[PDB]
Amino acid sequence: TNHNLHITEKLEVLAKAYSVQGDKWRALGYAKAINALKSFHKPVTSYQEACSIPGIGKRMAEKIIEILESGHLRKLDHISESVPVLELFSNIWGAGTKTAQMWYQQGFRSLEDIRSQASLTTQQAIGLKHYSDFLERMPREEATEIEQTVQKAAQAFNSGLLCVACGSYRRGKATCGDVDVLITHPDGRSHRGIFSRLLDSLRQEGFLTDDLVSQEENGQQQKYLGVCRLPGPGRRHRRLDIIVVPYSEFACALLYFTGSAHFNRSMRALAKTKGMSLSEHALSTAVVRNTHGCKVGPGRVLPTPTEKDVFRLLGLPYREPAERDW
DNA sequence: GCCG
DNA sequence: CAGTAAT
DNA sequence: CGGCAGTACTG
Ligand code: NA
Ligand code: NA
Repeated sequence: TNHNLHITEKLEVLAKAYSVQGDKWRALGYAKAINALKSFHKPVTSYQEACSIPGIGKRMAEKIIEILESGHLRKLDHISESVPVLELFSNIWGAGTKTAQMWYQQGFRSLEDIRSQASLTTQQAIGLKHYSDFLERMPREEATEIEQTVQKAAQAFNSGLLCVACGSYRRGKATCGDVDVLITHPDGRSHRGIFSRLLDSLRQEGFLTDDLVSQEENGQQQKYLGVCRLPGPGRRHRRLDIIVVPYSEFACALLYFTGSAHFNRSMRALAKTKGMSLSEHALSTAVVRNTHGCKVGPGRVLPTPTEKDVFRLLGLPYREPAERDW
């Protein structure tokens, strides 16, 4: 339970404003502080108490107190009038802050402006077509039906294929923004050439309705991001994201694709403090980095049969997927 | 924005 | 490459 | 000061 809703609600506004205007790192700082506040055991009632909490510094503390005393936040009143419009545009799949700001500068103010006048990438046109659907979450039960549709199609041409739904699904969420399907084969080799077979099968049953990201030219495709819809009435278009990985990469892929994103970043951050590196492919040791924290030497891949291995190798207690929201 |  | 995306 | 995660498409 959030014991500081009146605080975080207002900070969240300012946070999203920074995010759509492209101030990525300031927005990150806000997101951490906000999460810290959602998690504190009590109402925060003083400046000194606010500073005591990890993720909250003096600058955030001052804003917390201002809200606590005056019920308003001055910084809110002076947010650029463009921000609601920037948020509107940035919620088009395939458009980010740079495109949203360009569209705004060009005079566009509504999705109707975008449809009739804006230059749209192929992805952004699909995003616009499914604008509402892409902002909806589906019941986790529908995610199950989607995973089963992909699994049945995959296993139909290779029974050995393992398919698992990840992301918010695997973390136990009641609703899911998309379906993340990880596919591998416990024999190191068979997982090659399968995107082409899988996709053509899912198209032939009319399941896939649009492709957003799908490099099908050379058989080195690693991901599919697209759109599907189950049969029958009352069905919405749902985002479907599929990755196919070598078996030896299964645990790191499972871990990455399960998330959350913040959980991933925090775990990878920790790995870097230990001169290690964690990606969707592997956990590596003895990685060489320069003074800016940038990789200049590859390191060594560590064997990680299971998720518990990754945790173990990082000196971390295991955390079940449901406990990985942050 | 936070923090080492 | 810059932009956007995946978690 | 300056890092804030590590990856994969698009065009
Ligand atoms: Na977007
Ligand atoms: Na997801």
